[PDB]
Amino acid sequence: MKVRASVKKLCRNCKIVKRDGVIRVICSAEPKHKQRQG
Amino acid sequence: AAMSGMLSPELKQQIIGLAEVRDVFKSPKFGAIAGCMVTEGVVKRHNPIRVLRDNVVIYEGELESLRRFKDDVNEVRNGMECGIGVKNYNDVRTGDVIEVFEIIEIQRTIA
Amino acid sequence: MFTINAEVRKEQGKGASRRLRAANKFPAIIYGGKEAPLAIELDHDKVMNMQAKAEFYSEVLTIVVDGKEIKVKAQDVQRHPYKPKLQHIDFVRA
Amino acid sequence: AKKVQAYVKLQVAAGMANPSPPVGPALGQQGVNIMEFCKAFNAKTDSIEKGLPIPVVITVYADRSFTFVTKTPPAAVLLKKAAGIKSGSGKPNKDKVGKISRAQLQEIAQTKAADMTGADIEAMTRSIEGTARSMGLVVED
Amino acid sequence: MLQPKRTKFRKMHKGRNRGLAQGTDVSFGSFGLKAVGRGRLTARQIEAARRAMTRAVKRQGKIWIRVFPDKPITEKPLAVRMGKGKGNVEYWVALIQPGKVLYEMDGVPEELAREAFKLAAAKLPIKTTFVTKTVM
Amino acid sequence: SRVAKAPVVVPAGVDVKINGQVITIKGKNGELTRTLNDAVEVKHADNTLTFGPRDGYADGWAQAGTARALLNSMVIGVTEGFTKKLQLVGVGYRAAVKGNVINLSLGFSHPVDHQLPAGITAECPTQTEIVLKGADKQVIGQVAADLRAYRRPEPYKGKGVRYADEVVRTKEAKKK
RNA sequence: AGCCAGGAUGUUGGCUUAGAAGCAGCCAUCAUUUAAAGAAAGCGUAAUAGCUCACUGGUCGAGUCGGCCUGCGCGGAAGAU
Repeated sequence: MKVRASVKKLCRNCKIVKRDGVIRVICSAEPKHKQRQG
Repeated sequence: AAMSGMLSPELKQQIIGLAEVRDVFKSPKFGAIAGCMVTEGVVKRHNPIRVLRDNVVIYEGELESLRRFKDDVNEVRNGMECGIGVKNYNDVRTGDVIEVFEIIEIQRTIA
Repeated sequence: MFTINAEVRKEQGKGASRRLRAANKFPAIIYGGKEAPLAIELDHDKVMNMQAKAEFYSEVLTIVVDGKEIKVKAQDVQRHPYKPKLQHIDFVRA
Repeated sequence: AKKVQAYVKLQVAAGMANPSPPVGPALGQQGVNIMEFCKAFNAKTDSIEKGLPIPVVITVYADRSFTFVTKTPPAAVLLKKAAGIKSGSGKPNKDKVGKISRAQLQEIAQTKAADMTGADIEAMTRSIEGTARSMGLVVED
Repeated sequence: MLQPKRTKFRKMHKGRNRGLAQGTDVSFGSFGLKAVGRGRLTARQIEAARRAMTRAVKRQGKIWIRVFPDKPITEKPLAVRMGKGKGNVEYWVALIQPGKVLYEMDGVPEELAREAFKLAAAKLPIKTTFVTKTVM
Repeated sequence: SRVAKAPVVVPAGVDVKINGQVITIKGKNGELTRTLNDAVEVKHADNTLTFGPRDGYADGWAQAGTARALLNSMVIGVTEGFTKKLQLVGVGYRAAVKGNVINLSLGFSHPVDHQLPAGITAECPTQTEIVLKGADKQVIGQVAADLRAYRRPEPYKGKGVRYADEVVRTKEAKKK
């Protein structure tokens, strides 16, 4: 998964969630859309 | 494998540094020394250069002598006063910019 | 048609005017004809919603102050530099 | 209009004899004989005249060869012989290109044996006109 | 790149970016981009944002440039002692205050106006916001 | 909020005994006893159970929706019982059961023996199929994840352990 | 927002076309039947596709959607005894 300061919803199948003290991007459709440290 | 090696491709012509020349000086050996100020990157000795004026290239060549003061250093960084001269270049005019670029080879594979 | 609630301003100068902006209000003036200039305070959030329509700056406005309906028209509006906000508006008796 | 499992339509023209380079084995992989395509197509279609290209459904599961019945051609193929120019697209919107009248492609559109959308005759008149004006023609109707 | 064709003088002092802006609204076009933050905009910065808005819209409508550098800014090169005159002008900048409209646009939808100015806004150093043509 | 507002219903034979925050649910197939968070208040009345918040808590309604969903899954768990069907795929993948332990061979150098905790019972009707069954929605999910944890499918072919409702989307092998 | 369905006709859309029947290409982006369905949304085929989506019916039955102003916080945030 990519990791970078800004995170954005790429496709409609992506979803923004909040785990611990870090924002993440969960995308079931495309695993390339996974992101950290949002 | 023998075939793949045979290939000689260099896919990079990225600029090493870009510099603008001002206040030309006269030299006996090269015929001219163009005072320069590097705005970006690092200027090197044996790396080829592209001399252009008003976005079109007036002249082309490879540096023979890179000399600042009497030091004659082989490398000059950006925003440091620099000096330049080359053979077979007759006319030095202010406002033009010289683009130096390194040459690298990507290499090739067969398929 | 446009009803705006208003009140007479007690104090004047920038000192009072800057205090009104922190309290979600802003200064104003009504002039024209034989009647003298009157200092007016208006609500920020109420006037901001009304001015969004194009009919605010064209049609005649009826300001209510101290139980008195005075008909005026909008002349000039000083908007805030960058934020979508207001500073002061000039009204004309008509 | 039934289900999946072998329902396909492709051709080059009705007048052709099914040669190899235009279609040949590139029609697909079925199991139905390509020689027998020149038997039941050449029972009905060749009987009078073969002007325009015609597609068709397969409908085969367990038994030997194709059991289908042929249907009508498209409306695009009617824009060449009985209308005007064959292709001449070029730049469709830079100029008027060509043209079709109200009487043209009226009696030709109703030559379809048995297939339509809706019972109204006035509805189907301008339904088949839909394939026209796709190439940037003018409407004089 | 935007720069003066001629000037009365070669160089200018540092000055300051104190005080507020003048042009609160878009006079020429319909929609535009306002400067929220306080700073300066170079010739390359002004050039870069103009390309991105034009690249998104392709070829339609019109773009007005309300700003312009006007101010020669010098720099001193490396391995040089302090003083010994003033440096040479590497680039031109504009003093931007809060309230300045930077760019404008007309003859397009409001949806694409947000997209073009958002891409242009990212190239800018200072914070910016969308603005609409207010009547009167 | 929207979940917790709905009353959950207990069928005939289901005894619900509430000593405190702990809730014992029993029925036909097994017996479970969870512990609530303490933020939620549960009320037993008639043939149903109802949930809601309590004063002096920030979370409030959001915890009541879980407390319903945990106790609702227990009602289906004790009476009906959940099922998790995990099929093996590919060459040299066989599954069997010997008592409480499941013996699985996922093409490894040694056989993998997985112990089933609690009262979870399983059976293999087909060699490539495994059918898990249990009265807890917590344990049947967790135990099913442990079987898939040994062999996670690579999506070039789709071999290995997968769930029945899961879909494995494969891709091409690129080019030389 | 879930769930049970439909997902079309001109039309396999003419086409500088080997092949195109929506897709990097071509162009307009018009036009029938219909509760509603685009010459158009896609993981993506040797071409049919297999499938799902915009849009719409039934089910369920009361709030729901995301811009604006603003307080205090979150990631961005890795240095050597």
